[PDB]
This record gives sequence, structure tokens and C-alpha cells, in this order.
Amino acid sequence: RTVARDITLLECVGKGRYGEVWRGSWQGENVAVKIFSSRDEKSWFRETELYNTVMLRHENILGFIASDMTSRHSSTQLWLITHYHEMGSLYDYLQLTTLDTVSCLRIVLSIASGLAHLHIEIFGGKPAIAHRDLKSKNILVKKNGQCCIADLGLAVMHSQNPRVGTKRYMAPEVLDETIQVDCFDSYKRVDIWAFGLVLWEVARRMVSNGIVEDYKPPFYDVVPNDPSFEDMRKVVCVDQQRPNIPNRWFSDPTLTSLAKLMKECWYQNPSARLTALRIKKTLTKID
Ligand SMILES: COc1cc(-c2cncc(-c3ccc(C4CCN(C)CC4)cc3)c2C)cc(OC)c1OC
Ligand SMILES: COc1cc(-c2cncc(-c3ccc(C4CCN(C)CC4)cc3)c2C)cc(OC)c1OC
Ligand SMILES: COc1cc(-c2cncc(-c3ccc(C4CCN(C)CC4)cc3)c2C)cc(OC)c1OC
Repeated sequence: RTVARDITLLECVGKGRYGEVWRGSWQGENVAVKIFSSRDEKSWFRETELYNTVMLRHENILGFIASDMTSRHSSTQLWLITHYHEMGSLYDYLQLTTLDTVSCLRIVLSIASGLAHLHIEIFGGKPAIAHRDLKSKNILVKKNGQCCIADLGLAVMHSQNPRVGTKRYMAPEVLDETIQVDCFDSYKRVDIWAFGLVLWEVARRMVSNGIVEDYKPPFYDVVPNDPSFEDMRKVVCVDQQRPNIPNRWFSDPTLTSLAKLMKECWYQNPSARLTALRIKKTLTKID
């Protein structure tokens, strides 16, 4: 039995503090290879521990292929190998692309579907999982118009890293340090907040009556680039600001319904927020 492990790294499609992602080739097929920085080894360990616990398989979860640790002279090399989505991240896609009603709904319902799959405990199955870093850069666009959720490096599991989430997307109870850290439902409610921000980013790019908004990240109008923890706490907790809903949305039945959904993801009180399952149901009754 020959075990062909060679992956050809062809082009770098992302670089950050986390490390790099490459388009690679295995046996003639594209794969995505995440090479971790020493800085973020704990993200590789957590994603690997999760997949060693439960082999997630869902059309709206980035598909796992392999976790590799390789001994080097003076270091350990850590790779995560996944399915490759050539259209790139939702963040990337929304910069130039506008959406119609069908494509907007298909994107956001596919995300809700992936998120509900993470959140739900299945007996027999899977533990319940909270993501803890949901954002448009951690969502990939598939050729079929659905998305998938990536990066379980901060995920938490329930049955019975010093990395923290992206500050721009942190829920109020994270910023004001009131989150009940011993309560699994707390982490689901943090994901729902972040989902609502992603819903807003997508809805802005849906055309209605010949109008569309430019791509902006959540809170673009009230915080700097690379906002501090304090910048975010003042906006979200002290002033209790929420992203703007443009007037033009209220002429479109889809965007009107999506604005109501966003509102119900953004309550200050975490336990008032909708569940991923209720978001899916609401999205299936829109249009
Ligand atoms: C170790 O490393 C890597 C391996 C591979 C890879 C390459 N060919 C064949 C395999 C294979 C799968 C499954 C079995 C089964 C069948 C027989 N029996 C009932 C249980 C065992 C055997 C062999 C693998 C796993 C790819 C890699 O990258 C994509 C690897 O590195 C990350
Ligand atoms: C890691 O990833 C990929 C792996 C492979 C791959 C390569 N050799 C052998 C296998 C295999 C054969 C047989 C069994 C089972 C089936 C019967 N059962 C009762 C026990 C044994 C499992 C595994 C696979 C799956 C192909 C891939 O792509 C086409 C992979 O994806 C990149
Ligand atoms: C978020 O997280 C992970 C993501 C991925 C991943 C999987 N498919 C495709 C991509 C990708 C491809 C291409 C572009 C751009 C670059 C060129 N041009 C400007 C248009 C297209 C962007 C993105 C990625 C980054 C893999 C991961 O692990 C292996 C990730 O980490 C879990």
C-alpha cells in the first residue's frame, strides 16, 4: 500500500498572523492547505481535537481532509488540509459582486444551516459546538451559490487558545465581560450576534429598485480599522449602537424581513436572541 502524501503548493490565497492558506494539488485535485504560525498552534490543536472527537460532514461546513504535524530540524510544522473553494471567502466575494433576492437568501440560509448543524447536539451523532469567530472572512462561497463555515480553531464543544474572537464581531456580553463562561448556551448566543452582523454585510449587497449599498464591514462608520476592545465596548455596550438599516430596504419585502431578523440577533439580552433553527425557519418562509 503506497500512501501518497505529497501535496504541491501552487499559490498563496491568504496570509495573516494565523499563518497562510495555499491552493494545493493532491492526486490532480485542488485542496486548501492552512500552514499555522507558531503564534497560533493552539488553533491547529483545537480544530484537530474537535475532528478527532466528531468527524463533521455537512454541505455548509468546510470539508475536513487532514491534520498533519511534521517534525523539522528546529520546529514543528502544522498543516490543516480541507476542500478548496475557488470563489474564495464571502468577504472577498461581496467586495465586487451584487446579489439578487434568490442569491442573497441562498447565501444566508446556507450559513444558518451550517451554524444550526454546529449548534445542535445529535444523539447516537455529535456534541453541540459553538464557533466563537463567525465573520465573513470565515465563510467560503461554493460554485453552487451556497456557503460553508470555516475555522473551528476557537470552537467549544458541549454534551453534559488564548486567541479570542475578532473584536469587530464580539457580542456585548463579551465586550463587557458579563458572559456566563460556564454556560454553553452563552457561546451559541455570541455566534448568533455575529451571524446577524454577517446577515447585514450580505443584505447591503442585495439590489432592490436599482439601489445597492457598497460593501462595508460591521461598524465601519463608528470604529477605526483594527478597533480596540475599548472602541468596541463603547459602541456596542455603552452607547448600544447597532448597524444602520437603510431606508431603501423598507421598499423591498426580502430586505424588510432580513432587517427584522438582524434586529432579533442583536438584542442586548443574549437569551432574547433567536436560535439558529428559528433563523432557518424564518429564512425558508421569506419569498
Ligand atoms: C498519513 O498521511 C496522509 C495520508 C493520505 C492518504 C493517502 N493515501 C491513502 C490513504 C489511506 C486511507 C485509508 C486507508 C484505510 C484502508 C484500509 N483499512 C481498512 C484502514 C486504512 C488507507 C490509506 C491516506 C490516508 C493523504 C494525506 O494527505 C492528503 C496524508 O497526509 C496528510
Ligand atoms: C483523506 O482524504 C482522502 C482519502 C482518500 C482515500 C485514499 N485511499 C483509501 C481510502 C479508503 C479506502 C477504504 C476505506 C474504508 C472503506 C470500507 N470500510 C469498511 C473500511 C475501510 C477508507 C478509506 C481513501 C478514502 C481519497 C480521497 O479523495 C478521493 C481523499 O480526499 C482528498
Ligand atoms: C477561512 O479559513 C480557511 C479558509 C480556507 C479556504 C478554502 N478554500 C478557498 C480559500 C480561498 C481561495 C481563494 C481566495 C481568493 C484569492 C485569489 N483571488 C483574489 C480570488 C480568490 C480566497 C480564499 C480559502 C482561504 C482554508 C482553510 O484551511 C485550509 C481555512 O482555515 C480553516
